[PDB]
Amino acid sequence: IETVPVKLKPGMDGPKVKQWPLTEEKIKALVEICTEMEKEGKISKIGPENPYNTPVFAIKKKDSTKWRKLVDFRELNKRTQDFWEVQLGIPHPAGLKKKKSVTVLDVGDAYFSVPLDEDFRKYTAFTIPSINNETPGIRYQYNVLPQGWKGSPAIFQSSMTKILEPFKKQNPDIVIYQYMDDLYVGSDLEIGQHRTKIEELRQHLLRWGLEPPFLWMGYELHPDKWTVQPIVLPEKDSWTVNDIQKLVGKLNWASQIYPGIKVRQLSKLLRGTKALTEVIPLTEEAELELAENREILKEPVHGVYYDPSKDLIAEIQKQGQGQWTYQIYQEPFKNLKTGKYARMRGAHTNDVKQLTEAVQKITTESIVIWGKTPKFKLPIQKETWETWWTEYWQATWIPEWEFVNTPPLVKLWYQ
Amino acid sequence: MVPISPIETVPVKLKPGMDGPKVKQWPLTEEKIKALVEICTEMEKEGKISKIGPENPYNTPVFAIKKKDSTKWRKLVDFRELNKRTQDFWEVQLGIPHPAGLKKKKSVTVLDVGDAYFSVPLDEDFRKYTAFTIPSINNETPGIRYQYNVLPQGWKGSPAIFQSSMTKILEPFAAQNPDIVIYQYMDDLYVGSDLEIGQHRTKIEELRQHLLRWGLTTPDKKHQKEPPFLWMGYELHPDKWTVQPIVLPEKDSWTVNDIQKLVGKLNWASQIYPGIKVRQLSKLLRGTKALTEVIPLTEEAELELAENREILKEPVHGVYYDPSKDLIAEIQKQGQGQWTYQIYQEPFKNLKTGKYARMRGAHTNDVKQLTEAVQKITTESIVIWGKTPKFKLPIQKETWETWWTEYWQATWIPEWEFVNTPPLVKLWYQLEKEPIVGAETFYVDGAANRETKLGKAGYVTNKGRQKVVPLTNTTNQKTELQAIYLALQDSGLEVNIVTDSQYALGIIQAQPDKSESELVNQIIEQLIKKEKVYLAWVPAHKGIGGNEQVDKLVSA
Ligand SMILES: Cc1cc(/C=C/C#N)cc(C)c1Nc1ccnc(Nc2ccc(C#N)cc2)n1
Ligand SMILES: NCc1cccc(Br)c1
Ligand SMILES: [Mg+2]
Repeated sequence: IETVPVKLKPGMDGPKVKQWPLTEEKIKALVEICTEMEKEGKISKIGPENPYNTPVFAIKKKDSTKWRKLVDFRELNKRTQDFWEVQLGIPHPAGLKKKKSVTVLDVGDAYFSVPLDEDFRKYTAFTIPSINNETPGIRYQYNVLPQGWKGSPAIFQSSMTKILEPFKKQNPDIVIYQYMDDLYVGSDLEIGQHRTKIEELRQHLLRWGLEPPFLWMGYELHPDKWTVQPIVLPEKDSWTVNDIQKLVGKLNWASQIYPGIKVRQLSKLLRGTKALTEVIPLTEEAELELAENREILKEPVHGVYYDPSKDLIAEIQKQGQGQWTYQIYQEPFKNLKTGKYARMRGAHTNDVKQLTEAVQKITTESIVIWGKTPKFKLPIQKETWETWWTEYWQATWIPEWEFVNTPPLVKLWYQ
Repeated sequence: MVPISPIETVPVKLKPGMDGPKVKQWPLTEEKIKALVEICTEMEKEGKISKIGPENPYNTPVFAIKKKDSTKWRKLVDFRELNKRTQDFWEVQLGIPHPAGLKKKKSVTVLDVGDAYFSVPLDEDFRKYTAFTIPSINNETPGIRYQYNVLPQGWKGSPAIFQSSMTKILEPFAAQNPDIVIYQYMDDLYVGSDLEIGQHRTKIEELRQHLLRWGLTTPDKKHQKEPPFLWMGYELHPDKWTVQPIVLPEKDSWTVNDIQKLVGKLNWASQIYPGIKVRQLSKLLRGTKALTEVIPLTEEAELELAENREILKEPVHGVYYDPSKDLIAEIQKQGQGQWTYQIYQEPFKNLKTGKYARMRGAHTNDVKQLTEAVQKITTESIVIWGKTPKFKLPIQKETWETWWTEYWQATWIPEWEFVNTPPLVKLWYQLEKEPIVGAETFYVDGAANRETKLGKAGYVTNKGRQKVVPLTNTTNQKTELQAIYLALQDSGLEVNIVTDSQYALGIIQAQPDKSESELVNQIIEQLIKKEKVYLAWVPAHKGIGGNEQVDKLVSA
């Protein structure tokens, strides 16, 4: 009810980010949402003395027909002070990633009850554009904590602890973690038990509020069933020349990760200039090198540790037939997590939808494990991604990304 | 008197840390000084400016310019320095409407709002920064000191503040009359409708009365400007639009700067004239920018100009947007990385046209370029119409399927249909996913000495075929490609090729059909002739037989 002082980083201006083009359907949805928000005092119209801007668009959350406004505060988030005044941070709960079920709740609506510092509001400016620029875009700024700004969970944090006090006291085994507009709630119960404690949790926030449009929904995760990817080699009875070349290639690649991988015995087997499809019997020496390589690959990689002072990088490879592989790391060859996807819903003829869903899943996994989002290296042309990703986005945060324009040879090794 | 609503002032600041201007007033002729004192006395009675005392420490220079072929001087306050110190504003005019997104109108009336412009007061705390001085006659008295009370012409903030003040005044009228459109440009309001002529003039008179609430008077003697409008390089008519006339000069010899404005006219023309091409004429501007240099036109640039002249021989027109109908976009390939398109809702009535040009790059293919053109049209269409058009594309459905399922990147194009108008985009070759049984296996290698730039490229095969070729003025990367080319040239219709070149695989896995490198083009030409090619990669320097033999032959 009383403002927290907020400033930008030293020697740093407000965002001046261009609004990207919006479809007719989204413009209309945003006009209706914002007209309602304005009557509720959440936002106010601004004049031309405010030169700042942040893009806005609209999404449909996963399994609903109602539009949600999303503001791309990425630039504002970079330029906003860091928030360590009461807390150096919320030490990321390492137990969250071991619950059998973790549900994600959109609690962003609760932020709208806290006024935003009067001197900072101008920096939250945004524009609803009009088709063909036929009328001036509608300019607003926030009067209350906006969804998607990093300061909102930080400023609301004291109020959140208090609302959850009774539920924490009564269900002490539950792990509750807040990231931006999301609440992650992890338990070890069976799904019906779980769904009912989740609904229990909702009650406390309807209770405190007295209505949140997207508080009812629940995205169900199972991090204990999260599968990984060690490096495995084929098991064959007949090896062709081609088979052995692919094996030596993969092993050469693995040797950058694992110290003692050897290929010299296997590379001997290629001696001669044989047809690619000719079967080569393995020598005893080769069989032994192969077996010892197999043993090495069954152990964890050496000297791999997460460093919170460094960014997480996520790489993704398109493997074909709806399958995607990805690795998360901070230093080359020191993977912190690898994985694979194939489940990509209603996207069997749409690569870009599949990739956009992959990005959101990987980002969710990153939040649960480390409490932050990775920087993606996307196997896609920038113009294709920028034109389409907002049509399949269902998350309330947005990660950073760059584009890969040269085909990686390592695709072959994660397949 | 009738009270009038005051116009809320916009608060204005200087940039952080800056003070206002303190610029010396230039000395003026007794003739100029007298003119300014008259102009300013009248402005002062009108309320636009006020005399100020000697405390105000700021100043901006004022000039008297002879309005050509008249004895009348006019006042110019030079705000360049204050503009450098004034804050940034939100500017709304950055995106101008495109005519092809406008809607048909029966009537469009123009209202003059030039007097409105100085009804707009200037923020009181900012006025001190607008101070200016009329010098006195013979410098024998203090100069007459004034400041502005209204937005000055030439001040950085006047356009945005005027536009936002007018928009706020007009908003209730527009909201409560959804059957009209209002657009402000310079000192005029344009009001369009589909109403019957009498209803339309009634809405006009109601808008005049609404504007009176703020004391804004509009000239009764209706505007001289009437449809058609010359606007922003277009000609707007009630139900059609076009670009203003495109005339290409006859010239015996062309300069850099001439070519720049030719390419200028042609780009402007390309939004309604189908098929305009500019690649060869833009090529003449490669690299150099000595604006008076004469450039001989290539035979290729002369042909392109000639074909453009033919296209521009006759006027064309665009139609306006009908929201009740779908948008269709049709694209054609033109050669040398050039693509042209038309957007329409009924056949043969284009809303607009356009072109897309290949990005500078080392290697390319038609499908990627087609894909990029589609995303550009998609994006432009969202801006103009708020929706994606349906596409008609010169690529078979099966070609597309094969491309995107096998390409190493994610890629997508929205709902589209094949149009069978050549030249068709197609896949010229596709590598095998598995080694070919019964095909000869070529192990290739090349290497070069980086000091002397001498090298070798060659192969050996499972049938004992061998070839090494000595090369001069070459690099490791060139020799690796040469070796692959030799294997393609000397093999049958089906071939397995084994290479250790990550560089060569990088290129081939990107599936170019055309390259900047003539060596890669030669490889592409060979690939097109084959029935099956399997390309295998192995790491270098490992004892890989076949590779290990021809590595020793070419690195010797
Ligand atoms: C952008 C714009 C420029 C001018 C005028 C600019 C100038 N000068 C006049 C108007 C009224 C508008 N605004 C809109 C909005 C929607 N449809 C239209 N259609 C439309 C506009 C003019 C003519 C004509 N003749 C026909 C249809 N105009
Ligand atoms: N150049 C005059 C003209 C007349 C009618 C329609 C169009 Br478009 C252009
Ligand atoms: Mg070599």
